[PDB]
Amino acid sequence: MPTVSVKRDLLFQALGRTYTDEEFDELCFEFGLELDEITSEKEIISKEQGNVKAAGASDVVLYKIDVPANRYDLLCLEGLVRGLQVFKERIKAPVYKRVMPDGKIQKLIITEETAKIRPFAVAAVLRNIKFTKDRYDSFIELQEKLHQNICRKRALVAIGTHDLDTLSGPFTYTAKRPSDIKFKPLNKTKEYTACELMNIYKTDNHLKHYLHIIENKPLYPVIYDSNGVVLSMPPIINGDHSRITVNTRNIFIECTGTDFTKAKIVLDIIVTMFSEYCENQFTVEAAEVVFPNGKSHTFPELAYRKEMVRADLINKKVGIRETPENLAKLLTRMYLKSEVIGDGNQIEIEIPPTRADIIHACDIVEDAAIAYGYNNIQMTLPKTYTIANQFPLNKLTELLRHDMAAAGFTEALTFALCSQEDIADKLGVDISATKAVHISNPKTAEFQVARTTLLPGLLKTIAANRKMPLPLKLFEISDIVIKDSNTDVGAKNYRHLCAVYYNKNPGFEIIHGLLDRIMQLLDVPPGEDKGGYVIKASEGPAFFPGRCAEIFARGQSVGKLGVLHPDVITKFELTMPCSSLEINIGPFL
Amino acid sequence: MPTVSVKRDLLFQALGRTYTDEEFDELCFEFGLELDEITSEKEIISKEQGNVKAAGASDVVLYKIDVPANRYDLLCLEGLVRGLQVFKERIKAPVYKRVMPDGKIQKLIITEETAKIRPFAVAAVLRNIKFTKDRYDSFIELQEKLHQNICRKRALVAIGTHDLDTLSGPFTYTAKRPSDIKFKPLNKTKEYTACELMNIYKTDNHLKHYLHIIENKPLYPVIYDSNGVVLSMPPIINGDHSRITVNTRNIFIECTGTDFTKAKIVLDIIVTMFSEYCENQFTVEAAEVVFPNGKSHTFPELAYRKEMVRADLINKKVGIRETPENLAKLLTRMYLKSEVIGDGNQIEIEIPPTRADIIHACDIVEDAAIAYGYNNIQMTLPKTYTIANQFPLNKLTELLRHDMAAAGFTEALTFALCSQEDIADKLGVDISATKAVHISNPKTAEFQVARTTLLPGLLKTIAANRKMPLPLKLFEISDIVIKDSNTDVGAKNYRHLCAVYYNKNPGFEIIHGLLDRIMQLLDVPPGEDKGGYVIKASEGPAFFPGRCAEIFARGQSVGKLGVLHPDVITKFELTMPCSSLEINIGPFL
Amino acid sequence: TSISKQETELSPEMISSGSWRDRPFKPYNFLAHGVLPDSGHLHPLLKVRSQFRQIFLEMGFTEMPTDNFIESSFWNFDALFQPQQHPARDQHDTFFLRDPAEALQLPMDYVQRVKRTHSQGGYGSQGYKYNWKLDEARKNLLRTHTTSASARALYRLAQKKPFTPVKYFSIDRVFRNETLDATHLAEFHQIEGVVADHGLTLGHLMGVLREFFTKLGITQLRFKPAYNPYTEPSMEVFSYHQGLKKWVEVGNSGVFRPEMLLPMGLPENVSVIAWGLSLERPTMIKYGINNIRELVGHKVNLQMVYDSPLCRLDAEPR
Amino acid sequence: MADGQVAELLLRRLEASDGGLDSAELAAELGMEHQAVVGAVKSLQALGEVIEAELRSTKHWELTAEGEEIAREGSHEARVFRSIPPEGLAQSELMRLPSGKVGFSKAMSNKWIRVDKSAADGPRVFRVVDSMEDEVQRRLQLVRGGQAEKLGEKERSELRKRKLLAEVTLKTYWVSKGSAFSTSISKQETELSPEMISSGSWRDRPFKPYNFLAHGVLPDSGHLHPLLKVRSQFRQIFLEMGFTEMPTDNFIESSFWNFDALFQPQQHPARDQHDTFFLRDPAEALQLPMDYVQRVKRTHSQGGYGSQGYKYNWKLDEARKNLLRTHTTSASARALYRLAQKKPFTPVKYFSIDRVFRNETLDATHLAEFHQIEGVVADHGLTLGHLMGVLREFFTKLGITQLRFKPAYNPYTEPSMEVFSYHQGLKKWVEVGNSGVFRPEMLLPMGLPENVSVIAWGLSLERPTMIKYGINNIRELVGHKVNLQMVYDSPLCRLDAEPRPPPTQEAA
Ligand SMILES: N[C@@H](Cc1ccccc1)C(=O)O
Ligand SMILES: N[C@@H](Cc1ccccc1)C(=O)O
Repeated sequence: MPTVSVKRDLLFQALGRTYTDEEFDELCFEFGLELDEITSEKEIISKEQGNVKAAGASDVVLYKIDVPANRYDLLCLEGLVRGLQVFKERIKAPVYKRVMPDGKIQKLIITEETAKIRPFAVAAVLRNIKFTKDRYDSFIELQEKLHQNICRKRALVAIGTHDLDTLSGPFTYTAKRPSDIKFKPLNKTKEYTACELMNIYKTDNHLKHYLHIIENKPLYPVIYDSNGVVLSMPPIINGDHSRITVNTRNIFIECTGTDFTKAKIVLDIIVTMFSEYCENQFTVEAAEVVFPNGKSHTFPELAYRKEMVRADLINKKVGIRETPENLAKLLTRMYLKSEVIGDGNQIEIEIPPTRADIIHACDIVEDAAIAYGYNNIQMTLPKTYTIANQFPLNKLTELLRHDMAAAGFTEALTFALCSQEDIADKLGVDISATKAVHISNPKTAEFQVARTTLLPGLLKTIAANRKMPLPLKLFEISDIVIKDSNTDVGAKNYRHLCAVYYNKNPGFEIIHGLLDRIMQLLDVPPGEDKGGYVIKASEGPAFFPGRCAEIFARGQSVGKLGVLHPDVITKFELTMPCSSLEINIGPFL
Repeated sequence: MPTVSVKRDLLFQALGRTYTDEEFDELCFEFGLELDEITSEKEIISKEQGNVKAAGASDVVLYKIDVPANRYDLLCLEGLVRGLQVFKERIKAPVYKRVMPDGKIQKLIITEETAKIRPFAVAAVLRNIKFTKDRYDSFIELQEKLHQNICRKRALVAIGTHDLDTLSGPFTYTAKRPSDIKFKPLNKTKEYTACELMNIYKTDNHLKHYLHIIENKPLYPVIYDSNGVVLSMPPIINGDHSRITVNTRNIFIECTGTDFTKAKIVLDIIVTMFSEYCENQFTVEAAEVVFPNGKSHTFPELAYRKEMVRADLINKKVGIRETPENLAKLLTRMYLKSEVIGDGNQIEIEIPPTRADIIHACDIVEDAAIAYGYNNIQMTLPKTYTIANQFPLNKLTELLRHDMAAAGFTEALTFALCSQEDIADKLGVDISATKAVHISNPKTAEFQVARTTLLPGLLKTIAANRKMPLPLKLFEISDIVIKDSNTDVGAKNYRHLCAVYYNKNPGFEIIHGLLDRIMQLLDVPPGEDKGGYVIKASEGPAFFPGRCAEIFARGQSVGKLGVLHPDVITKFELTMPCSSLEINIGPFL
Repeated sequence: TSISKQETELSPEMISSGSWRDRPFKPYNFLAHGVLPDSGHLHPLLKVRSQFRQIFLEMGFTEMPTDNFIESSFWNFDALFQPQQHPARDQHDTFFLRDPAEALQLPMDYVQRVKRTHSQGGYGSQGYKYNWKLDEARKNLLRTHTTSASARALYRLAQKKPFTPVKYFSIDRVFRNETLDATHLAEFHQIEGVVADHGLTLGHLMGVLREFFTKLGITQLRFKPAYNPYTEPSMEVFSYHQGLKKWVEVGNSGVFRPEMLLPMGLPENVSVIAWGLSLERPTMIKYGINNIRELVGHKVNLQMVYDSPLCRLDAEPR
Repeated sequence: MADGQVAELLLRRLEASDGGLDSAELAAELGMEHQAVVGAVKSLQALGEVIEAELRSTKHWELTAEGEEIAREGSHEARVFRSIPPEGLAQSELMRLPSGKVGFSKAMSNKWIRVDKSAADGPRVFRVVDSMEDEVQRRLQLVRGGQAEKLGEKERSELRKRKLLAEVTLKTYWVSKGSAFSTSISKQETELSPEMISSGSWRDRPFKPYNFLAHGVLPDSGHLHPLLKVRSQFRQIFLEMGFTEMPTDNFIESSFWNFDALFQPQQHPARDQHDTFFLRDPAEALQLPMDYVQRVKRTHSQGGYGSQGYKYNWKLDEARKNLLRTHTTSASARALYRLAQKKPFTPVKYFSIDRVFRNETLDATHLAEFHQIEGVVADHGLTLGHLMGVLREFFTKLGITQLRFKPAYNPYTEPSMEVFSYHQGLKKWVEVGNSGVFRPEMLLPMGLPENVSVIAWGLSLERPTMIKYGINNIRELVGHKVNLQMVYDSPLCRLDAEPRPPPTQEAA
């Protein structure tokens, strides 16, 4: 859920109106956005770090707007204002054209040492930007916004903005040994080496992540220029020499990474977003990127796709019956400049490079409906008769639940995850003989394995309810996982009905009687000479010897009936003795 | 459910084939009939006299066929054979025409003394019937069959068949004082008076009914002739002079009654049925009936209606898509002679006087489908989506039921009817203060009144389960009726949840606790303030003093909580004491 | 013997400090019914009613109310185009009330239209051509069948601004003065389902029936023609059984005649089909029974109730 | 000294008397009223069956405070009739005084006077007739003549509610001697043995009367967990809406079905170690629909079916990664794929309520595993409006009408919408559910026809249960830390989970 903070007064000024805290909260809703909150850093630093009451330009009235992780052209104020502006037809949607410069055909060359750490990269420049205190921060913000978001913390794509007036001549993208590049990084006193920064950063709260999470290979990405100046070391930090500040006139933007198209997009977003501030408004100065391939492609490629969709489709899909001429109007307000094609049947839609989310015909429908306003769509009810059916298992379960309750027991809600010791050690068995499934890199200890039985959880429940009266009679009918070599995934769930008797004395006879009831309920006759069930004394490492049995029915072992062994009852920090029961109700269907 | 017995060998001979006891049981099914049972005359009495082995016509096997109280043309063998015969297109359906005789235009005159006891009557004759041992009995049987059936025990219509060779000259239908007509009745030794037979019959097992159930007015119907001979006294008995026997050649049939059309039909059935045995086969000799009106109408009026149905209708209604030409074929086999009308759209149907059941367009559809064979109709499923909804009350009930069970109680199934003493005297109250509803002319004593409480039945249940363990904990959540001056019918049902505790000691505290649970379940807080409920000690003629309370909630009296009074517990033949509870769950919705 | 003075069940103190160890106690008869835990109980017949109620809900049917053990003869009979000559409106078959003899309020307009078509005909029919006495319809009684409830339901429906298709059902008690018996009783439960839409066919009635009896676990379905005063075509559905080793009637159904519906005010383009059966029959077999009075009534053998199992683990793969 | 003191004294008296005794007379003979003697007689009955008592009563007719006035100065209607000349009497002033006002309403409902609006002086009142006879008054005028009987039941009837007189009934008690009679009073007789019933010994003793104040003994009923009691209700709503229950027996899902199958890109954040619990043991799926997988891999990277894919490289080794089902949507993917294989396509309605597992140590109720219910409809030409329509019907059987939809985003839905509801108490539009319309790049590769479209929606069993049983935090009953006592007490959240439940009174 990408959030975008914006100076209110500015936002309003940007639009050309003043909004009530409702009027805007409404406009947000109307456009799929959400006005999450209205506060300021007077609430930020004032809530988790001592109390630095620093307010001179921090404590303000800014809106905390939530935006769909889908729309990228909405990660900065420039974008939200542009979007909402066209959405309410208060402005015509701007066109983004990339132009050729006057000889200074800036170029960035990719080498061979590249393809294996950050395969490709792309760049472009935007001439004479009239920056501002805010415009600057917005430009930097957007950069961060789509970095640790759409780029997956720079992992795939990394963007670098440079002050073109502080370097010149063809730039080079390549990779050299770590300890083979001196550098004067953004906020660093001296001038260090790549092999040197890497570890001096393992302590940097911000970059502590980005680095190793991406580099520790035989080469490191780097960008040079004619002079031999180091532009930046792509994923980690940029050069302080080419740093960009409020007074920068020309910006050279470069994007390197493992995912071509994404980078290609990130560029377009950045450049298309801020070209609103270039002298030659909404223009991006081409740039020539030369691949190891030896070929030269121009960037950014402000892609303008032109797919076609039939009007009847939009209607038949959304659930509205508007005319093609009006449908076009809708789509337009959404940035997708549409125009009806003569026979008022088909609508020609122009997909701007800003809305890179439109990838299928249906995506147009989305925008179409959003423009039309969801709540203006008449609710209709699908007229197809279908007979409902419960899932055999669950039906039975639902029944047993009602009788367990009739039989005086109380249903619980055990978690499905826990610690190995819960389903092994504490029960007198090694985690190697449980057939249990193991969770990778589990947060807590109680996230190691997935239930193999309901007995643990049930006990643990008693443990937390010591405050409860004389005999506790718990039960639960849920699933337990097991490894199964014969299932597409590797594991299988089983429906166990598990109950427990907690009292001064274990109710092993009353628990034995529960099983008898259950069987009686399932119409399963006692004895085997009729395909029924029987109790055959047996031994269990979790049951006090000689007070443990096995349940057999419909030609197989169903469960274990018995009195919990003093060891398990203490290892689960309990007082009284305990009688349990756990049958797999599966075979009884 | 009219049943028709037929000599098997005869039936088969009649048809022109021999059938398996399955082959025929099948044919029956196929035609809406049912072969109820197969026995002999000996077996038929082999239980009403012990086993007085009656040999003779008990050697013959006869089928006991069940026929729809709708089809009248199927009350005799002649009819069933004719019907099935055409149904299997093994024979063309016969036409019934009424003809003029040779001068002997028999006539029956109705008088004024008529209209007020048996308003109208109608008659007709059938020339030269070739009777038979069987044909005769069948003719008499049919007479009885449609008498105490479609005529409602002669109440509306009464039929009389006479041997026209034993009387002559114009007949008269009228009414004279009871003690004003000598007569020589069917099976009577001498010659009695009307005023005399009436009471000498109050002892006749057979006519014991018909008589008074219809006559005791200032006049009695009677039918004379030229000679002055008495034909019969319509509803009760016919004249022995004009009796009809196996050797009769000409029959004069007369039908008198209160319901014109029905009589008119009964005639048609009789005459149309047996004209199969007249010399001039399937012909009925006209008869002139003259009304008090002075006008003369000819009978019987073998009505032949000709309605028209759009083949599309039959298809769209039955659920089949056969062609009009074939649809007609179907209908025909069913007696309804049909023919397509040029533009293969409409079908002209001729309704025979035999099928008087056809009264609406839909009745044609029935026959059409039956002819087509139900099981040849493809099963389709109505495609209209509908969201299901339970009835508020019942939903709640279903829930409480599940919790009463959870609370260890057992649900019963009390009857809704009983004896007054069950809901009054045995509870210490007069049947005049129960608001109970009373049943008219109840068979047993336990069919006098309808429940006013569930307590009685519940106790009565305990009474029958003395054999059951220590404490009995019963409950039921059903309806009880009460008179309500504000309901279209006069009474209203109420949903009471009623429970009882039967044990060495009454569980008045545990019953009190049940009510508390129940309220807790219904989320109803206790105390007079919190808009909840209150137990206010009170007095009840069914509860042991000082161990009785009243339940108040949602601004009204809900029920009575208390310990049954020793009197009621003994008057219901019980041993131990008892604690009850009965709340009207209605207000809790 | 030596160390043989066995103990009873384990103890919270033995579990406290090693005591349970060797203080020898191994006696437990592993072949005994154990102690059935005391448990609450729901009546078998109602456990079944529950299952039916569900089937209906899963099939999109709405539950219509039946709070009225006492119905006026009009609604129980006349309204369903049930003539007054019929042998089922006799004192020897029905329970007519003695106290609230005549009802109070009656839908006179609707009643007029009934009286009419009942005797003179109309709506395309030729009535029964008899004289309809209102004093008769006024006679109160004990609902003889849930069909009356449907009559009510349909009439109400007929009054809705624009017509709207529906699916109603109801499982209620119904009084009959038949014959104090061992096979059948005086009062039992009868379930009824009704569908009202445009252009429903006999086949639909069949189709629905198949779907219904399937959720009841029945496939051997065969239909047979029949008669009901209130249904254009009427059919009884049958299933094969081993018990009587041959076909058995498991339900009666039909297609309400228009002389029943039209006078209520329903549109001519609407047609309604319905079917019904008794809650008793299906239990007195799918649980094997000899005497009905064994589970319905005060003479019920409670022990049988305590033991009655999941009378819903039925329409499952038994 | 009120019951117990006047009791042991009313017993003395009965002892000294010849049978008969009145709670009035003997209360007149005493220095005590009748709210003491009678107030006590109550105790002398509770205390077993000591003394018999018969509630006799006197019934006479009195006149009202109001009606005593009428009784002498005439009724209110007659009052006003005479007060209004023929010259008219502006009804303005007439009703500018209560005494009149009333009488005007009845001189009207008598046809004694009528109105008009034909004189600038606003409406006016003129007498209709000229013959006046004050029945009301001349009827009371005699009821107080000790003649309160010469009047019809049809008359005093109406007169009664008119507050023009009331009936007085003086209740007298005739306490006799019963059986248990004895001044010993040793109510040590606690209950009622089966013996006493067959004998009669309940008559020869006093039984300690019951204290109907204290609550009774709640029986040991079994219990069903609140969250599941709710799961049940949802399950039902779905069935009543024609939905079939799809199976979910698989806490462990292969990454393919959970993410890829749903056209949720591989490099999606949601399939990160911080977001989803992956597996250490069956870390690799032992099998999967390679054909279907191929069609996925394809459209996923190169596109097709009308889409332009995500233009990235789809690694199969990734999809092979096993995990803990993060959402029930995977179950639907399965279900739909299966459906896509049916000979001819057949429309359906599926639903399923099963627990999912998310790693997040996230805010809100800290639950790494919670239940999620999902409903899906697949037919021909379903529209966003249908999705809406179904949603309205669903949330209605949940008792909610304040429904408003909002645009949203789900990787696997062409249009997607979140649906909200305005909360009364907690005034503010809260959410309530997320839904969408599965993208064709999800469906088409499964093999479903292009003319078929499927819509779906979902929510958590937890959120609503919190606002139905009424709570704020759920880790209060979801887990081993659950407060069992809260379960024992959890009420029917069924009738109180759809119909309108009553909230505690508001006394001021
Ligand atoms: N229970 C009803 C159901 C039904 C209605 C209408 C016609 C047929 C059947 C009956 O037995 O008739
Ligand atoms: N699975 C989502 C709901 C959803 C599923 C599929 C499509 C749209 C919405 C949830 O449980 O919240």
